[PDB]
Amino acid sequence: SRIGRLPIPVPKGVSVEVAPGRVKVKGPKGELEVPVSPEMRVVVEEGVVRVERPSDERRHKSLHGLTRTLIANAVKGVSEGYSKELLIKGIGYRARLVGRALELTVGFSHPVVVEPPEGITFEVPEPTRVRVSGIDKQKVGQVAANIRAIRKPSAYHEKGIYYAGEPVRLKPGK
Amino acid sequence: MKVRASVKRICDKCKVIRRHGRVYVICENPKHKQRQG
Amino acid sequence: MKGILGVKVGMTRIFRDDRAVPVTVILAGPCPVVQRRTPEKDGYTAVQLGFLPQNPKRVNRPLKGHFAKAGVEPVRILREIRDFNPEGDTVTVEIFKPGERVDVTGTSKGRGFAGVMKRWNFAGGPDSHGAHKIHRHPGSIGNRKTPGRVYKGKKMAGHYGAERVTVMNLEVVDVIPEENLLLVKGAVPGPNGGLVIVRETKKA
Amino acid sequence: MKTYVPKQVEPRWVLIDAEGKTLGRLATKIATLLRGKHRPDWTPNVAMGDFVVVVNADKIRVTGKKLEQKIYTRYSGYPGGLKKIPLEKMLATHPERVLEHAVKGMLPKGPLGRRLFKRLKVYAGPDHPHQAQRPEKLEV
Amino acid sequence: VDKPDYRPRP
RNA sequence: CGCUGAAAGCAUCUAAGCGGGAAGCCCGCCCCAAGAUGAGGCCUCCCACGGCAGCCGGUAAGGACCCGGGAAGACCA
RNA sequence: CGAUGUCGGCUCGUCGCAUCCUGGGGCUGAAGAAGGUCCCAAGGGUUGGGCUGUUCGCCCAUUAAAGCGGCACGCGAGCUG
Ligand SMILES: [Mg+2]
Ligand SMILES: [Mg+2]
Ligand SMILES: [Mg+2]
Ligand SMILES: [Mg+2]
Ligand SMILES: [Mg+2]
Ligand SMILES: [Mg+2]
Ligand SMILES: [Mg+2]
Ligand SMILES: [Mg+2]
Ligand SMILES: [Mg+2]
Ligand SMILES: [Mg+2]
Ligand SMILES: [Mg+2]
Ligand SMILES: [Mg+2]
Ligand SMILES: [Mg+2]
Ligand SMILES: [Mg+2]
Ligand SMILES: [Mg+2]
Ligand SMILES: [Mg+2]
Ligand SMILES: [Mg+2]
Ligand SMILES: [Mg+2]
Ligand SMILES: [Mg+2]
Ligand SMILES: [Mg+2]
Ligand SMILES: [Mg+2]
Ligand SMILES: [Mg+2]
Ligand SMILES: [Mg+2]
Ligand SMILES: [Mg+2]
Ligand SMILES: [Mg+2]
Ligand SMILES: [Mg+2]
Ligand SMILES: [Mg+2]
Ligand SMILES: [Mg+2]
Ligand SMILES: [Mg+2]
Ligand SMILES: [Mg+2]
Ligand SMILES: [Mg+2]
Ligand SMILES: [Mg+2]
Ligand SMILES: [Mg+2]
Ligand SMILES: [Mg+2]
Ligand SMILES: [Mg+2]
Ligand SMILES: [Mg+2]
Ligand SMILES: [Mg+2]
Ligand SMILES: [Mg+2]
Ligand SMILES: [Mg+2]
Ligand SMILES: [Mg+2]
Ligand SMILES: [Mg+2]
Ligand SMILES: [Mg+2]
Ligand SMILES: [Mg+2]
Ligand SMILES: [Mg+2]
Ligand SMILES: [Mg+2]
Ligand SMILES: [Mg+2]
Ligand SMILES: [Mg+2]
Ligand SMILES: [Mg+2]
Ligand SMILES: [Mg+2]
Ligand SMILES: [Mg+2]
Ligand SMILES: [Mg+2]
Ligand SMILES: [Mg+2]
Ligand SMILES: [Mg+2]
Ligand SMILES: [Mg+2]
Ligand SMILES: [Mg+2]
Ligand SMILES: [Mg+2]
Ligand SMILES: [Mg+2]
Ligand SMILES: [Mg+2]
Ligand SMILES: [Mg+2]
Ligand SMILES: [Mg+2]
Ligand SMILES: [Mg+2]
Ligand SMILES: [Mg+2]
Ligand SMILES: [Mg+2]
Ligand SMILES: [Mg+2]
Ligand SMILES: [Mg+2]
Ligand SMILES: [Mg+2]
Ligand SMILES: [Mg+2]
Ligand SMILES: [Mg+2]
Ligand SMILES: [Mg+2]
Ligand SMILES: [Mg+2]
Ligand SMILES: [Zn+2]
Repeated sequence: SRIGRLPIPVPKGVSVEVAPGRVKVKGPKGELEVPVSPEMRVVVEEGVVRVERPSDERRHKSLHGLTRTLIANAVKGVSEGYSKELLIKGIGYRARLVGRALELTVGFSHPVVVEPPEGITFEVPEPTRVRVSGIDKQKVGQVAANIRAIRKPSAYHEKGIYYAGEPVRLKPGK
Repeated sequence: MKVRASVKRICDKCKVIRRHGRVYVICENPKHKQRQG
Repeated sequence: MKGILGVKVGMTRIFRDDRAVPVTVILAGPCPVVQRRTPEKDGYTAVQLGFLPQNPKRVNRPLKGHFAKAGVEPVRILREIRDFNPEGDTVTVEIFKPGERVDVTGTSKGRGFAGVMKRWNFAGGPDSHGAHKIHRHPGSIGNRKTPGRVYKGKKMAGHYGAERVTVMNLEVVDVIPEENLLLVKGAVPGPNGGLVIVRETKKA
Repeated sequence: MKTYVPKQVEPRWVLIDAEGKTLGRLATKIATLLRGKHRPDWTPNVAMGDFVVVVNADKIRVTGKKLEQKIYTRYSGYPGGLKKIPLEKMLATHPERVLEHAVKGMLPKGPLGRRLFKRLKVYAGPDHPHQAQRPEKLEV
Repeated sequence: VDKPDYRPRP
């Protein structure tokens, strides 16, 4: 039953330097700063980072898990990276890359152009599939949400922007 | 969203959540979504 | 944020593409810059402009000094335009091209002590049906014991006009540099002969 | 024998670094200094407290959710004329007012209390213009 | 709401 | 409505953190505004005059009075 | 009770929000358009007329809408009567 105590396997060759209230996580794909509570101790071991909590007080237990996972995700980010795929669905609906930017054709009277923020890379393998990639797990997931929101999945039709692996639940109309 | 003084689980998939000082009920069934008020 | 001082000369209409355009004609040029206000010196940025030449006989000594320090012949009016900083040592109508939109500030015509119907378009009282000596009166001014007073700002009779008014987003219809004329479409506060300020518009 | 009354005294200037101090509990001490009640010759009907210079007022602290929830209030006399400005914003726009407003309420009302508040000189940021007064740094 | 004069006219 | 996320191995918009989001709120526009006695600032002008933080006298820059007037105005301004 | 003028109208507002409209939103037995229902929202807006002393109400013609209340059933040293 526990996330804070479970150790963070750290592959070759990503580095983890601790500082009071932050840890820096470097890797093949860049750096990431994990702001982290003064109250938790982050502990650097052989090929392992661990986090330890001062007591079994509720707040401490809560900060504990969050902190491990925050670091664990940092670690994975700079090594493997992070990504989400979006499938576009429906007859008119298409994507294409205009330079580094993502242009969306989804049934509005105009196309929708999304700019990549620093750290995010847009990719369009087929035209009804978009891939958002980066080393920051939250940023990736966020930009994905942004893109998806441009045209939510309809309630009545397989139509709109869907996350990969997101189930189609429709309801009848008449 | 249903807004009421009595918030309860309606189906077995209903989940009671406390969020920003308020009681909600979240559920996969949208009808069951409630906030106390 | 260009601007200029000038006098309202009068209105007419011109014809432009088979259309009558009602215009006010403003004598604007030429305005010698006589001080620049700067962030280091003054704390903000703007240009004191002068306008219309004055008889030196009528310029007292403190004024003369101020003019002297600019190498500027004395002038009847000094007024600043904010956040404007012309490269020249002189501002003229040329800073406006026809088509541009401007804001014009004037001193409005003075109505003096105005009743409530002229000041605030109150409805006044009936003219018959029994109205007793109240045809142009304001009616009630309050409630009863609560609150027992009259609001600050309650519209009432009093002086009206001879006030600063700025009409906005007027089209520049034409500019005649050789005569320092700016032709603006519509109406501009105040009497003919009155001083006005023409600024680049703040609307988009 | 009648109680002693001080003849006019030369007023002491004092400097307080507000950074990180808790708004209300710094305020009461400022108030005391202003009244003059640290002085064994305290006299209630004359201004004989210290002039108080406070710096880093913008870095005052506040417990609980007050930044979001403490509302400062101004009535204009006009209909609808109650302005509500929250701590956050006040700090963000005129921070020295936050200390100022707190101390002011902890002074007596009346001519003298009004005068004492004039003896308080509060600054956001670490510096102040009262060097000519060589204000004595005070830990409170 | 019509209710009766409690005072007479002056 | 979210992202990321523990407590609570799952889940959770939240407990740490971040995002979107109203004709509404703050700014922005227009007008008043330093009696803002917390009486602000800038430019220019006068000057350190006689007799005994005070009184009396003559001036300086300047101002008022008076007059001719004014799309300013009840008088005043 | 050695007087706190009393319904309706006019005039002039100002506030509340349990919102009539306009803005934002959740659910819908929401395909769409249009609705219902609840939530946030008081910035602004909220028509002209026939009847009747009427407030109210009914009715005609429109409207985004034709909101409901407080202010001594707001307002007679303000008018009406
Ligand atoms: Mg290591
Ligand atoms: Mg240890
Ligand atoms: Mg249907
Ligand atoms: Mg029930
Ligand atoms: Mg059940
Ligand atoms: Mg759920
Ligand atoms: Mg003018
Ligand atoms: Mg007049
Ligand atoms: Mg009138
Ligand atoms: Mg008018
Ligand atoms: Mg009229
Ligand atoms: Mg009328
Ligand atoms: Mg009439
Ligand atoms: Mg009538
Ligand atoms: Mg009569
Ligand atoms: Mg008459
Ligand atoms: Mg009455
Ligand atoms: Mg009262
Ligand atoms: Mg006037
Ligand atoms: Mg032309
Ligand atoms: Mg005229
Ligand atoms: Mg002490
Ligand atoms: Mg300030
Ligand atoms: Mg008392
Ligand atoms: Mg979800
Ligand atoms: Mg999640
Ligand atoms: Mg569980
Ligand atoms: Mg939080
Ligand atoms: Mg938010
Ligand atoms: Mg979003
Ligand atoms: Mg925002
Ligand atoms: Mg609008
Ligand atoms: Mg001004
Ligand atoms: Mg002043
Ligand atoms: Mg001023
Ligand atoms: Mg004050
Ligand atoms: Mg001054
Ligand atoms: Mg005269
Ligand atoms: Mg006259
Ligand atoms: Mg009685
Ligand atoms: Mg009596
Ligand atoms: Mg009596
Ligand atoms: Mg009475
Ligand atoms: Mg009666
Ligand atoms: Mg009302
Ligand atoms: Mg409400
Ligand atoms: Mg709506
Ligand atoms: Mg619909
Ligand atoms: Mg349908
Ligand atoms: Mg709805
Ligand atoms: Mg609801
Ligand atoms: Mg409203
Ligand atoms: Mg209002
Ligand atoms: Mg209303
Ligand atoms: Mg008839
Ligand atoms: Mg009728
Ligand atoms: Mg009727
Ligand atoms: Mg009836
Ligand atoms: Mg409608
Ligand atoms: Mg009607
Ligand atoms: Mg009643
Ligand atoms: Mg009444
Ligand atoms: Mg009423
Ligand atoms: Mg009445
Ligand atoms: Mg009467
Ligand atoms: Mg009446
Ligand atoms: Mg009365
Ligand atoms: Mg009376
Ligand atoms: Mg009375
Ligand atoms: Mg009247
Ligand atoms: Zn359920």
